Amino acid sequence: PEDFQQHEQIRRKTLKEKAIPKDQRATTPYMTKYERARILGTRALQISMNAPVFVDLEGETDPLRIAMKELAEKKIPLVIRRYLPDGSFEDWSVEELIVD
Amino acid sequence: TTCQFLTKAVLDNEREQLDSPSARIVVGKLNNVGTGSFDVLAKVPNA
Amino acid sequence: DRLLNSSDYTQASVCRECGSILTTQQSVPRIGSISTVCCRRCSMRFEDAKKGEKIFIDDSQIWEDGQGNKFVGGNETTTVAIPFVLKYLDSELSAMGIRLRYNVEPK
Amino acid sequence: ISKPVGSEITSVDFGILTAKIRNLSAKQITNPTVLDNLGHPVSGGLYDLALGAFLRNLCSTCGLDEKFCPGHQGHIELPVPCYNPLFFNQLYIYLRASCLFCHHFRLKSVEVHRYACKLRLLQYGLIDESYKLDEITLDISSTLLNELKSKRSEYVDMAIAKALSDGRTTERGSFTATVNDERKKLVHEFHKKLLSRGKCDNCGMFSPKFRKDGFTKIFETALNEKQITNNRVKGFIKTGSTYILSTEVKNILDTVFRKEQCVLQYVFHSRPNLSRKLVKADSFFMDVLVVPPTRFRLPSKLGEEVHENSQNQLLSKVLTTSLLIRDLNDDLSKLRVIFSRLMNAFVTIQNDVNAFIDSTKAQKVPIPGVKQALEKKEGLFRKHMMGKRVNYAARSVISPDPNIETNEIGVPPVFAVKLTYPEPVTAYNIAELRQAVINGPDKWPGATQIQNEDGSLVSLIGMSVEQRKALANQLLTPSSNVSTHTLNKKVYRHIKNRDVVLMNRQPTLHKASMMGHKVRVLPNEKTLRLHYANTGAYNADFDGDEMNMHF
Amino acid sequence: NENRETARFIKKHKKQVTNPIDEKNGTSNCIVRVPIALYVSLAPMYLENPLQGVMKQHLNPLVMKYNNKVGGVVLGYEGLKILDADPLDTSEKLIKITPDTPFGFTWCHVNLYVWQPQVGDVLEGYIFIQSASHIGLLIHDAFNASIKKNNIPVDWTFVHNLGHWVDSNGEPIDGKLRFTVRNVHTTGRVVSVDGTLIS
Amino acid sequence: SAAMYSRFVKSALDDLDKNDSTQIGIIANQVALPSKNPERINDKNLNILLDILSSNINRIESSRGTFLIQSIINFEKWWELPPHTLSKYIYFIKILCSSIPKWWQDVSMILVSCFILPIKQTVCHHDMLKYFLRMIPSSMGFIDTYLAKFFPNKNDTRRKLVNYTSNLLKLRGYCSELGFQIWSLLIEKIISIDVELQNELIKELSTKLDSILTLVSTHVEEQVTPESLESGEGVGVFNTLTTLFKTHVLPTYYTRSIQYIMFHVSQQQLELMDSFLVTLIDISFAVNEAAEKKIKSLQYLGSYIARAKKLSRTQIIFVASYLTSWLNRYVIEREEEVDQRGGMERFKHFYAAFQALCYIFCFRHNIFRDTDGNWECELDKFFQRMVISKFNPLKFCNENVMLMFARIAQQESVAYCFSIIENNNNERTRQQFIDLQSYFPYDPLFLKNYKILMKEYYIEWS
Amino acid sequence: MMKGSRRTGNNTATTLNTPVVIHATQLPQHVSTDEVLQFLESFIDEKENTNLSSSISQLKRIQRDFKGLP
Amino acid sequence: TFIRGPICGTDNCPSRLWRIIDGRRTCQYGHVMEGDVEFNDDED
Amino acid sequence: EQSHKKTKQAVSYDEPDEDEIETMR
Amino acid sequence: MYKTEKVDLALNRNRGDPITQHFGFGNDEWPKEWLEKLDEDGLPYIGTYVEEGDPICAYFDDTLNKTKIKTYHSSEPAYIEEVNLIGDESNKFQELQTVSIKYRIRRTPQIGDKF
Repeated sequence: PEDFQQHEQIRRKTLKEKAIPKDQRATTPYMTKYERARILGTRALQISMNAPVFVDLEGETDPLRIAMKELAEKKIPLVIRRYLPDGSFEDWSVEELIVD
Repeated sequence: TTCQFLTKAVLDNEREQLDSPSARIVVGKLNNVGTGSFDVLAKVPNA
Repeated sequence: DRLLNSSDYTQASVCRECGSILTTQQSVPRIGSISTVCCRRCSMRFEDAKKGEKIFIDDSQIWEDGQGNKFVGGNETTTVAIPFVLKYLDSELSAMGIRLRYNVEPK
Repeated sequence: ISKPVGSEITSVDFGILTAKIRNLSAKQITNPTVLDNLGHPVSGGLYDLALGAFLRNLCSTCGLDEKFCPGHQGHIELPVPCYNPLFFNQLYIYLRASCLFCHHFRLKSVEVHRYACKLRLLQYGLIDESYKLDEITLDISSTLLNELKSKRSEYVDMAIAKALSDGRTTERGSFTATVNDERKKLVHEFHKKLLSRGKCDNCGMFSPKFRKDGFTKIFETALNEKQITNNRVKGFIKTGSTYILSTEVKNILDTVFRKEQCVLQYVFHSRPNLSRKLVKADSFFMDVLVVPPTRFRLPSKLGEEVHENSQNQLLSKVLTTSLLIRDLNDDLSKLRVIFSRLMNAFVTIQNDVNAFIDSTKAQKVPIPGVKQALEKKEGLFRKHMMGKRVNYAARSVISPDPNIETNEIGVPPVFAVKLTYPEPVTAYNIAELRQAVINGPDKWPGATQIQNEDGSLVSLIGMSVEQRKALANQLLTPSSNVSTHTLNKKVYRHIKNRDVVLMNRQPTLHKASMMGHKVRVLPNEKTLRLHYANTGAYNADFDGDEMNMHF
Repeated sequence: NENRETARFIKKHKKQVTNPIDEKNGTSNCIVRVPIALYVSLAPMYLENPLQGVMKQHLNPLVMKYNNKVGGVVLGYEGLKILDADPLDTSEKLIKITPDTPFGFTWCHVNLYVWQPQVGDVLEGYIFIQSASHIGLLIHDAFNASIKKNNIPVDWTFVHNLGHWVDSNGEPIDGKLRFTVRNVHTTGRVVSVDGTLIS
Repeated sequence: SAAMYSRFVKSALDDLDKNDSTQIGIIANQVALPSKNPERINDKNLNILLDILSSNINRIESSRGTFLIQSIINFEKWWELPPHTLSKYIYFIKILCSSIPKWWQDVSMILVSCFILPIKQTVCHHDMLKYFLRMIPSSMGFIDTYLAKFFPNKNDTRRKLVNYTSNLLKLRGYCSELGFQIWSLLIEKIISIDVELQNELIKELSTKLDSILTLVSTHVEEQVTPESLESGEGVGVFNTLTTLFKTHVLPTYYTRSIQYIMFHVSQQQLELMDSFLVTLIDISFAVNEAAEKKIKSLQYLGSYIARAKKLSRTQIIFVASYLTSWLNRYVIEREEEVDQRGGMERFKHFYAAFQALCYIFCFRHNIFRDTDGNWECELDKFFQRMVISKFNPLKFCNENVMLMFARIAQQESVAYCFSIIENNNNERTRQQFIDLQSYFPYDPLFLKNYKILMKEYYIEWS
Repeated sequence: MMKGSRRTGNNTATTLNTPVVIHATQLPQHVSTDEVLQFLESFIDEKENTNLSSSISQLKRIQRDFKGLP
Repeated sequence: TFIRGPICGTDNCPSRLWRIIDGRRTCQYGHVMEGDVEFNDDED
Repeated sequence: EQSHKKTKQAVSYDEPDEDEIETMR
Repeated sequence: MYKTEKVDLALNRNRGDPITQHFGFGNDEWPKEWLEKLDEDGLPYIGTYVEEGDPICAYFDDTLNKTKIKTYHSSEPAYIEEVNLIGDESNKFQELQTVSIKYRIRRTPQIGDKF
């Protein structure tokens, strides 16, 4: 009924009160060794499950090193959600971050 | 002294929040120190 | 990968209503039909068919055990990924009369 | 990982089981003797087949085999409740603060309301407003008590709705470390005051003292002639240290918990209680044990002989007494001698289940109860949860080598033909997986078994060079199920020159004692083989040290 | 203590919307649209094409089947819209990858045209066969109801020639026939409908 | 007897009213004996026990009355009964599974499973299974799963297979609405047999295929026919093999003797010979593919033309017309990008195409001969450029077919590249790039039995 | 025993096959007659710009349902 | 060295048993079906 | 002493063997 | 590394349990190719290369009626240097039930052996 809907609209109002908007983001512009070791992790676990690839892979069977080839050329469709400890967050992309 | 700390937690009727890593591993949730302190979200390009 | 994914790595079934583990059960079907997971303390048995005018069961809640009792309700279980030792921990604490009400939240 | 899990667990709520185990488990147990003749488990006793399948039977509840049933619980009907040996520290104190005549606490109903109404505030994230309740203090009439607590309770209704309209709290309350500090200090002082007092002070109608022992007997002390004079001029207008039957404590406590619901509503709840599940007396007494599934209770062996289980020996004496506390009931039903054993039965039946849970509270070395397998470095909670043993790991003696990389570990071929890794087949790695599956589990760049789409495994150990080549050409053949169009075939390859492996010296103090290496398989060798320059980080010398190579 | 626990037993088996006896043909109307919200996966092979990737995995194995959560038989859908996990509408919506797997879960609203029979409905289907045991029907070319003997008016007999029916008209009767609906079944993979021919 | 045994079962029929179920497991056991178990029921009482239940129906739907229905399902050998009993037991199942549409879950398990038995044995099963598919149109979904389970194992006998593959194509012949899960079920399980002989080249899995793939080629000729290909279901047959070709049978590395089916289908009409080859270009020249398929499809294309007896003599031309068009669409871009910092493995797509173009000319060259003896777009200027181009494609193609080229172009006067193949003295990811260039998909069949059919559609090494 | 263990090959009721939870968000609204036509006539052309083509004719058994010759 | 028991499933083989390293047992055609842990247990 | 400790790392003490355990017991 | 190992069958009896299990083969089955490693009366030919898995004695009991064997249980393959047949003290007609066997495990200087 709507006791799901009254249970749903509270969450999407809660989930909208925690996204810090893009003109007001206040964390680092860097990829702080923990995004980088996990973005390369999860993307390598997508190419092993037939994700669409967007680079001239050059006989590189190793599924981890394929993601590095797309990391240094910025073809990754990921978005990092960084939880500030009250529950608020800043959905950084992978383009707008700056690698080490 | 495990069940020493249980009786004063049972009678607290306490919602454990599962965020300290000695508690978070017991339920098997991803450890939130480092690579579990953020979540990775995928952007599907087309509609 | 060293305390879940290679120690036990089980996908148990957890009732979302009561939030327990050991009160679930994969049911016994009529052999034409297909078995499914059901919660016991969320369901009340078919002898309690007590009746806006009537509460006739739509048969999508009736499920029968390995004996022949029939129960109504007790669905909305799902599959979570606990370590298996957690299932052992409940029964060691259920013997102390103490339950663990797992708030399995994404509903 | 081809089977993704959906729902997850976020937060574990504790709680006490009710007398509604009857709804979940209709497998109550009467028979103490289980292993009958011809090697069978009895139906109705402790090894019932409704508590999971046991020795290649069907489960009477699941209907599945030995290893597909989760297991089932059961309840043992005690004739009377018996108080739970965990919670005896928090009912003996609540018995000593009690009076059987006023059925309130010995402290005054404005002193008791004063502490409880602070504890309503301290289940919200506010401590400043908690010490402002002592700013309202103004042969005392009923007009000063209909009106004082009318103002205190007004202030808390002001303060919460102030804070809840603010962001200082939520509906589900705020609970931080310092608020937890300010909550235990009151309760440890609340249980300091109510434990010692002269009389009930609604009146002169008070009760005499109580007295315990090692979690078995409760002794209601008799009265001195100082106080016979009091109750006969106020309550109307044998010897000491008598035994009390346990079910009269249940008549004491439940008449307290419905008189003082409200103060004990906040003692036993630290989050703000939403669903107002009321504090009752089944939180402290036990009408029923639960019975764990048969899978959790299996025998051990010595030599060749499979010996007696340890749980059931504790749970036999409780159930043999359950008949003998019931068989003896019919003799007193037939109208002395028989009181002295029925009352001996109630003392031992509490000491029965006290032996069942905590072995330090009952009569060379006794049997470990369920707490005793949980409290040390040995036991469960520190050993099988913090310290889990793993799959896919090896250890050896180490050896030096300068001729490899410093970030490498030289691996024997014994280890290179054992440790597998799932490689999902795709359009690019099919060529290094054909030459995997053509080799098989004896030629080093090979594979031990392949996983189909459905979840089934296909071994590769027994086959020959033709059938593997037949099957090494069928990897990118999709199958005609609707569920498994995505799940490609995981080949389990051997570890190769490009995988990464962990190393672990056993006294692991600093984090550089468990690092990550790359794998270089060396033929014609027998030990793990490491570079010299990575002995600075372990301080392991190459003369008899073991390094656990996790993968 | 037998009021406060009956608030979740009757209220759940109080099935929400009935079937109106509309259209002035006597027949009751059972085709009905309900908006819902799912919670589905999305495989990494469909991670460029999230439209097809939800239709093919969770919706296409659900059409023309019963569903125990809506109460009807799913006939179709239109309006599969992935809820974005970014509370910014836009075309580049984002979903959340799970930690332990590369599979992402997300919410989706859709409008399922369920077919909803209950007792007390008025239904008509083409007579499939008939014997002195039942009369098998084809409700809307695909659904089968079967009024058995002990709910038929017992005036009406059966002549055998595999034979044909004897009513008070005495006719081997054609397809189109009205009846009233007994307990709809849920048991097998085939959805059995059951009814009565009492008037 | 018949005046006594007919009311005999009325006792156990009325034993549901007494709610004891006493003589149930005497009657229902007695019918559940097999054919050898000598106290089983005869044909006379079988006419007796059936007709009591066909008119007294409401009183079997019980938890104890369920058992005797199962014994009717477990009644074996009913397809051999006398026709006064056969048509009485065929009629019973139509009124058992129609009063209760829950038994068609249960009965049809037997009906699919009996399809091991031959075609003149099993005329009556599909007579009923067509009638209940016509009854319940939402009953395809679980007979979908039954056909997957009861396909025979590979190491069963041939009579269990080629009768079954005929007792399965019989189903599609009256129900094309299933269609796709038929060809997917066979072709996936043909490769289960088919690939297990190229590793061996004992005779067991030889003739298992020459009975199946003979029968499939004959059963498809009944559908690749102008009574169907222009107005019937031959479009539904060809377009379900084409989307079965490029999904299943192309990513099988090294499978002999299955691509002859698409060879045998796409050879009957000029519509199909010019739909498949304009389809196989669409794979082999798009950017939407991983490069390892674009190698194989052109490799599949090159040994297609010169190993096909039945094409038109202008269908040969347009393939090579386009295949020379692409190599001269290639000239502007990547023929001065050679000498940059890279490798010759960048152009894997190029050399495999020029290999496949040389295999056209090797065994089809006199078709290219015009009236005078000139060539299509001057092949002593097209090839004679790419002989001496800046790739040396004489070196990077296959050694065998380039040896065939100069040992034909010597005796044909199109190229003179034997000097340059000799000019490879000191200069001469590779091992799996040999293996595609030697994979000619249309080698002759070693199996002695099916080439008798293909002695008419195929050019040999001669 | 085998038949309890070949349930694991027959069932396959995964999370790729079924959604986790379906909740009705609003109460069901009884549609009219002509829009059931106007839905189903436009529902069929969905994946018709593989498998699902045994079910396409099941979807094209929905095609005949109101205007063919029953 | 073989010790006899019931036949195997999978609709492949009736094969007999032999042991694997220290916690389970297989057959010669590899098929192992559940219910085999030797009742693995302690000492003293 | 580094043999059985090398079969299992159990180089602790059962008792405290220290002065600080007096108020601890 | 020499290594000995008692084998006794009088450890599962009373003082006066009648003699049940005997060394040597029996009947009622085929002893399955054990005469590669074993001699006629439940003993090995001394000097025989054993590994794990190989039988080392064939004790035949009489309650179960079965030619049972026991396994050399270690990871390093060995040989046999001696097999004694230990006498008995009680009387002069009770059969042999106690057999000691002296193994041998050669140990070359492998990589890691400390000098």
